[PDB]
Amino acid sequence: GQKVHPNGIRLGIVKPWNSTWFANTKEFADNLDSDFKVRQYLTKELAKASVSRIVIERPAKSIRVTIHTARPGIVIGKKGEDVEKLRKVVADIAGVPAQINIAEVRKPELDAKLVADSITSQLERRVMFRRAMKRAVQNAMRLGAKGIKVEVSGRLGGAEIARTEWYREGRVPLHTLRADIDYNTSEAHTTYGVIGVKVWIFKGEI
Amino acid sequence: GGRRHTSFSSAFVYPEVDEINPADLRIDVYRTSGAGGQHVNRTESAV
RNA sequence: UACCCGCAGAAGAAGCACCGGCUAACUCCGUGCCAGCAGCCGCGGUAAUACGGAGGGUGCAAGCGUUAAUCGGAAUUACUGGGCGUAAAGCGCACGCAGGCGGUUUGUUAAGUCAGAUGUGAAAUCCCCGGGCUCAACCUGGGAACUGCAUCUGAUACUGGCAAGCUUGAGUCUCGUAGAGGGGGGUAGAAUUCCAGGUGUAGCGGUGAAAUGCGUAGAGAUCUGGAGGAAUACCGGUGGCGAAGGCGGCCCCCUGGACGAAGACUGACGCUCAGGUGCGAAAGCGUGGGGAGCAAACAGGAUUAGAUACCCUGGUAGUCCACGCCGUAAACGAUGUCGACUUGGAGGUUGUGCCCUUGAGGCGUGGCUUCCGGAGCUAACGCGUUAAGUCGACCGCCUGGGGAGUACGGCCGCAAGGUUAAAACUCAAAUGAAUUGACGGGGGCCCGCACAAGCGGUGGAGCAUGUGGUUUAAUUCGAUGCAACGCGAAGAACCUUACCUGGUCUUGACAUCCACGGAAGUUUUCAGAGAUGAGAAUGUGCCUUCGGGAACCGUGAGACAGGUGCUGCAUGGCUGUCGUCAGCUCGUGUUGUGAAAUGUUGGGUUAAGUCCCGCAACGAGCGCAACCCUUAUCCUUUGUUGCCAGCGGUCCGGCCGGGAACUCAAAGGAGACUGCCAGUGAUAAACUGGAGGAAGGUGGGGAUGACGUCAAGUCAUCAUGGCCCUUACGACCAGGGCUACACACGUGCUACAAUGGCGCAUACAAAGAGAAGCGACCUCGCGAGAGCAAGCGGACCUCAUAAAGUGCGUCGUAGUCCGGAUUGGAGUCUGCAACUCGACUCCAUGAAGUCGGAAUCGCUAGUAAUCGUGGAUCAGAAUGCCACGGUG
RNA sequence: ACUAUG
RNA sequence: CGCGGGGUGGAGCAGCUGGUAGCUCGUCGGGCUCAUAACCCGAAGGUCGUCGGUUCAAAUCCGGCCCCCGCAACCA
Repeated sequence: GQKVHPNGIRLGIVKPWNSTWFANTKEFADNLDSDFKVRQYLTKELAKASVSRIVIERPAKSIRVTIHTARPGIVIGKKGEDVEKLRKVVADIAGVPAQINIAEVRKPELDAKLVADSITSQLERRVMFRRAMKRAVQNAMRLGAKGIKVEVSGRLGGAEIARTEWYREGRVPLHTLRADIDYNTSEAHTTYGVIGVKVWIFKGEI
Repeated sequence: GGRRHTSFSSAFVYPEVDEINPADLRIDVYRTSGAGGQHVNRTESAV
């Protein structure tokens, strides 16, 4: 069977939204198309910087991007230098005057997006896929993830037929709404087409 | 299943299209063998 | 000549097989189940480590490979060293001659056996220690070996011989007991059939249901008497006897074996058995009898697509007796005979000896037999003192599957045929036990609008819409049992658009990079269907260590762009499906040679692998459940744009003072948990009922879709590996097409009418939407609409009068005052444009259709049925889709 | 009263 | 040749006494099935060999022509 998206069923229960601005119907489609391009930019720039999550709010006129990332140093560059040359190409893309922030991520082993990006990276430099999965599971479980499954898919070690090996460890309860199930996803672009990588990460409940 | 098969079939195309002389025949005539008195013995029925 | 010395210069001298596994050695390009490879498995159908070539590597190396041949591996002919219950394999059972084997004791002999000695066992070869060719092969000295045969001399445990014994193996006698053991002769009763009568009247018989059949010429039913043949109810029993085949009423005559008790007797007289002889179910054959019932063949009737069958009605050989043959069976315990040893329990049958027989009993001892099960054995299943355990003696038999127990020959037979018993050729398997599944016209328990009980439809008619086909220049592409067909498409006039026709462009409609020129923009111009091609004007945003750079446009050549092109069978992502079904697994332990099993099953119970109790399992995870949204009661807060109970006033309007009660609004809380009572139940889980409660046992509805299944769907949303096109398969335009129509199917809508149609009045909703928007009031128009114009980013204004309903009138069972298809005329609106091809209005026209063959769908309650309302998509275009309330 | 095949 | 019989939907048959074309199978369309066969429902189709006469009217009565069968073709 097909599963509901575990982020999406849990919005306004235990997960919060990422675009958190109000509009009326004139300017709604435009805000969406701005917020798309401000994310489609900041993903392409900060690929090395290890970015979990780009929140956007819109107070007043102005746009306010928070970034969450494993590596604050490489975004802030030196004296900002890089923060401040992000702002003035963001503030074109919005139209309004901008404001970038940063947060850490303390445990990059427990973010779904970063675990997936990680695994997806290793698969493009031709690492054996069972090692790449199984490192990632161990790493989360020694830093106290209550559980974690990962699930790669489709031409693994350059086979001619697609398969999906997956590998749980601990508890991962996806029909429990109360459960914080950090989830995310990534495509590895290899010489054998794409390989897709899901990652769930239970962290406990309420 | 749903397997690759590899059948054959002909076609074949063909178009359409749409008495023996007395000189060419010799005709021996002679007597018969068998049953029936003076008439069988004499006359030459047989061809 | 060997052998030795001198000269010149790395000079004159490396290939063959292999690289998928077995087996040491891997990657590209070509090829596309073709060509080919191959010892065996197999490789090759567009990413080939298996073909062919290349590069590299492995192995041998003056050789390397292929073929043939022998042994090996092969314990696969097994002496060393195999088997035979089910894999191939125990003669159908006995008797028994040659043959093999033989209890115990003393003597003797010295054949086997053992020890020693002599003779011989040609030399070479082989093996050991040496020697000689530069080494090695090659040559050679000495030895060992030649496992053998003979002769002689000893040994005498074992085997054998000869002699003499013994009593335990084997037999004979005495006395009893049980027995469907065999052969011959009588006889009893029950039943079927027929025959002859009496009573009697319309059916009988048969089957799933029938018919053929018998019957008014008196059947079937019933009673009396008679004939004849065959078999022996009850007893009757995993009871008994027999070598096996087999043996079943009672009585007599002839007769075989077994077993038991105590004693006496012979003294190894024994065990096994190729060839040989006998016995040997049923069918079948011969000669002669018999013939009730049954019943191959055969006949008719059914059933069936057919029915040469199963079922029915008949029925001949045969079945029965006598005397001959035949010699076979899943003749089976699928287990040759004889003997010895090796833990137990429960029975049955038949003897026998001891015991207040004191009881149908207590204590022993033989024989045969049934079921459990231990050690051990076995591939496992199982066998298990009656072995398939531990041994010994003799016999029979097996050596891949088919061909084939067949052909030929021999022997036997009256015949049918039996017995003995091949090979060519062909395949790489065939086979046994056990394991997980799936399946069963196997069984058990349980569920579900699955059936049943009901209500309403589809299938027929006309329309709408999708699909197939056909047509076409094109009818763009996709979706195809359930799980495609009002599906992608939440809306094809142009656009959309992917298709066709014709007209155009070639670094391009789209993006980046460099070069050079111009601020961007504005404004009319004549051709042309349009794309497109030929003309007037205009600033200069901006900083300038002043070059121009940046905003933006055209021109220029190449890196490139572009592709709704192919592959969903190379992919990601997303989705359908079994199925909201209760399942799916793991770890550690344990059982098993192992696949696997257990847990997860069993006893209860639940919607539920839900919960309890058990149990070599103990635990864990994904699922179930809960946590979320909505609805059903109440409380708290908060009252405008919502509300109006109690107050005053009124244009009778919550409209205006005011009110904060009530409805309602949307935040926060309470409430339902088997919590309480009774009974049922293994004191358990739970169940049945009751109370209070707005709600009661998951209160109703949604969201939530385990591991996986179908190479399911989608490269045409997007992404993407590979292949492909690059003056075209890319790009621009106008017109056409996706709307075609002999047909077939799907899903809908409207009907066929009085529970109704038309006319006039009149009541009660909910939920939505709205600024290039919703659009009131008033005015014009029969109407669709038009003109003017407040309000409203909206609990305020607008869309917007809900309709079924109700009351009053009217129609009278008619293709109608039912039905509205179709066509003509005239309009309205959106839109550059309604010809192809929009919707709506008015006047006229008034098809089919009178409740739909076989078949088939939905639904368990605010449900079905029926009635309207709104929304997304959208300029316009809803009978579809998503949502809302009414009645019910 | 049912039935065959892939 | 002499005598007699027969040509009927695609197949085998009935109708031949002038005014009326049936039966079983096959074909076509719909169902059932995962699909096919069986089974269930619905619909079509015949110049009556051929030519000519007779009649108001011919599958039918009558003649010629063509094909197809059967019987006869003997006594010397």
